[PDB]
Amino acid sequence: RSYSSPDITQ
Amino acid sequence: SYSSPDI
Amino acid sequence: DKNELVQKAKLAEQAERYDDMAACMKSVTEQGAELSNEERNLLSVAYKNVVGARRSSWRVVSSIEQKTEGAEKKQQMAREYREKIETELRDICNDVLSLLEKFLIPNASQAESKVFYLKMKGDYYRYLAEVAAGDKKGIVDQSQQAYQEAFEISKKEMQPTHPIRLGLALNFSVFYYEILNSPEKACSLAKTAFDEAIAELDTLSEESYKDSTLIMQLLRDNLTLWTS
Amino acid sequence: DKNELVQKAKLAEQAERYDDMAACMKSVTEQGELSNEERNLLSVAYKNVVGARRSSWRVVSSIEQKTEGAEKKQQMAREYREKIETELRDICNDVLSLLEKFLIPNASQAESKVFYLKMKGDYYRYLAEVAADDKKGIVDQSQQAYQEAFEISKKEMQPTHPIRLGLALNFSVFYYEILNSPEKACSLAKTAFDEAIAELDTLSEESYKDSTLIMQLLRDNLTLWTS
Repeated sequence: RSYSSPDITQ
Repeated sequence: SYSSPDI
Repeated sequence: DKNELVQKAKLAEQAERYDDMAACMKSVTEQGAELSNEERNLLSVAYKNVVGARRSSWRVVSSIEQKTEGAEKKQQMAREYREKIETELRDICNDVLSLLEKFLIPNASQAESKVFYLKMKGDYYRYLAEVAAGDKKGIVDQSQQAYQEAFEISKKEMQPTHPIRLGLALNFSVFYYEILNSPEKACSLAKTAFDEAIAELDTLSEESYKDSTLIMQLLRDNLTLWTS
Repeated sequence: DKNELVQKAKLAEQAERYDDMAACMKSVTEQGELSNEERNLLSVAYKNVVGARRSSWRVVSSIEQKTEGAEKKQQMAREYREKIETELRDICNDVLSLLEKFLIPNASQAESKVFYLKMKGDYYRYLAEVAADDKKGIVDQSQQAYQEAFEISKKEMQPTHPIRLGLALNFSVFYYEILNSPEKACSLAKTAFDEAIAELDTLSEESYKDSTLIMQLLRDNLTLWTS
């Protein structure tokens, strides 16, 4: 599939 | 330690 | 107590027990106070992993269901199993979308979190759209309108390199590509967001937001994927 | 209906829903002998089910032991560790009951007897990883199951057989990690590796890959343990 945002805040 | 995977 | 519930979410996160983590953060959200950025992150991580597991299982089993035309018993089993996973998936999404509508969007007191939650609303309606089949039209239009509102706010309120603005553009392009089968629009949105960020970065002598590097990589790589 | 539960276990496997898969293969077992295929389904399912809990347990146990100057947090870590540990023990107990009630008694061929007795050693070893008055009995059960499997495998399987190699691997881990007996662990691993070396020349490409994957793990532990 497409890549979607892993919504990661480091 | 490594142990066995499946086969 | 909220701090107990938040501490438990952090334990669950380390243990990769995301169903536990999500239950804790649902409970915190339902207390009705605006979430801290820490709590917002915990909520988002937990449910992204809870729903992601079901979405991945759904795709595999739906593919098998398609592949088994002519195998009467196997296809019925695959169908029933796909329906069971899909029921979990719809229940997770509806839980998240209820939290967003009852608590998270209304209590958002700064633009950043407003965009974050409207994006999340776009995301979880998109996940419903991945499995819906008429019913689907309304689900698609809820996703698009949530994304569109977030997008407009992010253009007025956030720099091009802001990771929430970039992650919104990424997911909104995926919505156009995968849900609306509108690959030209998807590529336009993704490329414009990447280009605006690069332009900003080319005017800066300091590093920008560290989370945006990852999102820009995925924007670029979707464009490559979508143009084979 | 066994064939329906098996086909469902296979869907669950593809879906990476290992709790579902394990429930299916448990029900298949509570019929009464498993194919080569059904045996690997049961094994794969429970290995992943218990594996998730072992991983969580290690992380939370580490938080529990490291936390200082935060008594409520430490207590929360202890209680969460205990909850995970209860799941883990319940999984091991279920597997060990299937082995005792159905799988080991009905195993007609040496291949399946070694497979199931190794499995018995494994799930008692997983109990021993967490056991702080029951530990001695758990360890004795693990050792005895491994030894029973070891003796059958030495008589009835080629040294390159992946199950014989995997048994030697896990039994060496038992000696190193559970019995704190690094000399016995190294001996078991080195001899199994060297017995297999002798005969790799005879194997097909696929069987060669099968055997050498486990041999690599043996060498990797030997390297770790002797540094």
